[PDB]
Amino acid sequence: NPDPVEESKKHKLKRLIPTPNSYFMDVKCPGCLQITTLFSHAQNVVLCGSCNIMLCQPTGGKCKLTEGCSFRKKIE
Amino acid sequence: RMYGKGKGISSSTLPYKRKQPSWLKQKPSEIEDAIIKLAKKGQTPSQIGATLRDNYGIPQVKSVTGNKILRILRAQGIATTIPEDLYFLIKKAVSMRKHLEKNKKDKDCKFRLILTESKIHRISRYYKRKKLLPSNWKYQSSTASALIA
Amino acid sequence: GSGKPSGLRAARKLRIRRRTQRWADKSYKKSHLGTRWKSNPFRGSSHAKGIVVEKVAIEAKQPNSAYRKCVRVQLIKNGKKITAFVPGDGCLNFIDENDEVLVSGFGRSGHSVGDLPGVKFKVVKVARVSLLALFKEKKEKPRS
Amino acid sequence: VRMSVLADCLKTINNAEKRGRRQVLIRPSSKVVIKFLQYMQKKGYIGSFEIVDDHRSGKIVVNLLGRINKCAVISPRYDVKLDEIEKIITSILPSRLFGHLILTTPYGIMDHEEARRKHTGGKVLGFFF
RNA sequence: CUUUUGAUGUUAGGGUAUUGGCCUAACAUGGCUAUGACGGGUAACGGGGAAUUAGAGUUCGAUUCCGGAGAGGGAGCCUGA
RNA sequence: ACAAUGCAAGGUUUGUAUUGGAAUGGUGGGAAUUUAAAACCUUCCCAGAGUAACAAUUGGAGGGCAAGUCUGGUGCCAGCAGCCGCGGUAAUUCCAGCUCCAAUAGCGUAUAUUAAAAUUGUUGCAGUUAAAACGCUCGUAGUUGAAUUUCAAAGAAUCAUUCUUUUUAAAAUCCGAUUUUGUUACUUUGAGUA
RNA sequence: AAAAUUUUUUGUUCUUAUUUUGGCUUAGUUACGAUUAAUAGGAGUAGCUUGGGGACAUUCGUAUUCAGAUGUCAGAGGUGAAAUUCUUAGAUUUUCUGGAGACGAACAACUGCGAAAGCAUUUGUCUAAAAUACUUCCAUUAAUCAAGAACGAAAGUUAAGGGAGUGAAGACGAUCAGAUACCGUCGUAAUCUUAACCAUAAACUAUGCCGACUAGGUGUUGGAUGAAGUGCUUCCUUCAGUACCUUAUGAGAAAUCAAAGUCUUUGGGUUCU
RNA sequence: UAUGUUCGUUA
Repeated sequence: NPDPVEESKKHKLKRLIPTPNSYFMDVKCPGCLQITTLFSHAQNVVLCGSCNIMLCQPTGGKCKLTEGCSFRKKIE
Repeated sequence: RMYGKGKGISSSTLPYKRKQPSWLKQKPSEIEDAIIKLAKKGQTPSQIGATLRDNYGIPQVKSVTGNKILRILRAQGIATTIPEDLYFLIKKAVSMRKHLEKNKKDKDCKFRLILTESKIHRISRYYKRKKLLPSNWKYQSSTASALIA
Repeated sequence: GSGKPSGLRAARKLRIRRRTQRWADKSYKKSHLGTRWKSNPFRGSSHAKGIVVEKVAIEAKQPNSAYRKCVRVQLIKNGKKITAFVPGDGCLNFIDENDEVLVSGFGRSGHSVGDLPGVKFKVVKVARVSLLALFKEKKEKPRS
Repeated sequence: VRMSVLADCLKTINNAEKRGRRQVLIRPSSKVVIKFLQYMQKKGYIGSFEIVDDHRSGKIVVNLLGRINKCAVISPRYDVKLDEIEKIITSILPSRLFGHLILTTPYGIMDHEEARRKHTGGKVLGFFF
């Protein structure tokens, strides 16, 4: 039964309805309280707005991010 | 895959949401100005979209504004006479020829140069079938080195 | 696909392919080469009239053991020398050394028949009298 | 290169039906394959099919009833006049009592019988039986 | 391949029953071709048709009718609508 | 062709050599007629059939392939045989007789051609090993090429379905109503077809 | 800017102008006007990504051999057994030094890369490719292709260089009835480098390329996602390779084949034979 | 892991 399949999320990309695995998130460095947007699977180096600090190193996937920070999904 | 083997289904899949993301409170009255500034500072549209996605958090320019980036870049007259991929293929062929004029024994480089020149000719035929290239465009292999412009 | 073009505008390719490839079977080539006219002695005729030059006993194949009676015939139409088998038991005696003879094919076109090698023709009548009416019974008049 | 979307659709239908899997997914949907499927439906050979209409020339999921022996495309789409319908039928269809040869005609996709009853033969699409 | 020896076209004329490189003068360099030009072979007059055909096909058509061509081989010409 | 006895089968039925009378052409002669004249055809009158001598042949009998392990002769010879094969003493295959089979006023043979032949394959072949994937890649002609632009509902009629009719955007014609809206392929009808 | 209408100066005829419309330039108004973004393609970006992909330079290793030295003294090589061969002028053997050319073991695999041929010591430079990840760009740019083109083992040819080892030819020694062979000793060309040719191999998975579908398991190579013993290490999912095993109410003449299947229920595209 | 050839034709 392929219409009401529910565990297509674990499926490979371009499943029954193709849908990107990436997303966007906001980052709050503790003691920094900065507001800026970040892309999952980011491809280049990125900096903060309030106080410049390295945030995530671009890798072949979801980046390494930092040892701290509170990062929250931007999904609605 | 045009040459060689390997399907390589790696790609980017757009979301079902064709509209601008709801969480984006930013306005399209200056996204095009941003890409215009990027192009003036000197960036090809392929990487303009990427730096827009990463450093500005505004994915799918087509969703933020109802128009695509090369289209609006043309609408401002910015777009170069030679398109993205044709220019990149020309640059790669030029680099290969420069390597080959020193290493005459690189048979593999010669084979790859033939392949990339074939791709150049196919793409050129397409682009001048569209009005996107003057009808006399030819890609002389002698003059390609400076043709990059 | 099936190894052949199938598109609705591939008729030329199919036609040239068939035209070239039909030269590959023996029958089409044999019946369509211009060689056949100058090759066979009958020049495409079913029968021919010749002059008997000599009579020869021809050895049969290995599995068999016989002396087939044949006649060397000079055709009067072109002058070629052929060898014609003489069917019948005593039919060799019924044909002398300088008679006009009528010959036909041996039934396998230009191929040899039976244990008799290199013979493609058979005598059907000598001195305008049928060998058949001469041998199997003397219903007809004797040799002239 | 897929060339014919309908050929893919029908080969997938036939393979799934041979396995008897009762439900099949055809990825590259099209209006032609939709009309073919609903003509098969009208003739009673498949059940309720449903098109998952995403933004990418969407997919189709059809319910099989174990009710089809062979569905196939005919490539190329030979243009057939009304006169040689019988000549095509006696060679393709397994009997002159059941099975349908699907025609694309100036009046839309239809089987041989109703194309004959409505005149105006057309181009051959495929068959199923 | 064709093009001096008309090949392709323009202009003018001659010629014709009439159009036309049909021919002449000048001029331009054209025209056809792998969708097979130019050649070679045909034991090739073409068609209506014939045989064999389940359907496709394959083979034949000198020969009743139609069209063409010829009167031993070429060429020329009178009369005449 | 037909009728009676013998013989065979069988519950006084069929086939079956003797008889012995009918019928009829082929044939000849005359005529009508036919025909430019004549001939043929058709029709009418005379004779005219019992071994109805008014006498059917051609090619076969190992298999393919219908029909002989019948009798003589020859004896790896002569010969037959499209192919497989037969022939050295028991030859079902040669040469003969008898018988039988086949088609029949027809029956063989040669060559060509069609089907057979899906062994030229569009329908519709094959390509690891039977013949057959170019050493490999690029590549022009050629062949082929993703999805997308206007979708349903209501009624009369056969039996339970099927079948026929109308509208529902927009722009130019008609004072709530009257009317045209790419090109081709393709397909349908025609026209004109000795 | 012109036409249609009218009136009209004016003794066979000479002004003119009036209103409506087809075309030029000018403020504003239209719902003013651009289909997706293909498990098609191409381009891009990213990764203490991958790889025996290629070229050039450079480095190392023993072995073999040459030369020199070294110590000793009768044999040493080689074979089925021998002999040819070397050997008191010291062979073989031991140790050391220097040179030379070739090769690159063991690791090394039903592993990796490459279009195929093919590619394996280090390091550097140059160059290319592929996979993966991508809410990056273009938007049909594609598939297969007669002609044509690039590359194409080995051998072979040409010209320089190189020349250790092996060694088509050749010469011996054997074996044998013979032995021009197989075996042994030697040995020319060749093998290696550079620059040109040649264009062929059982150049083979004897299986053209692209696309779709059809099944389980064991692996393994390269990415990516998620999860956990100790920042480290394993498992899960997934993509792309690459094999193997089982199964076929799939195929086939069978051997066999996950393609050689989805073929008399015969047609996805295409080239060659 | 020394050497060790040949068997007329037909049925």
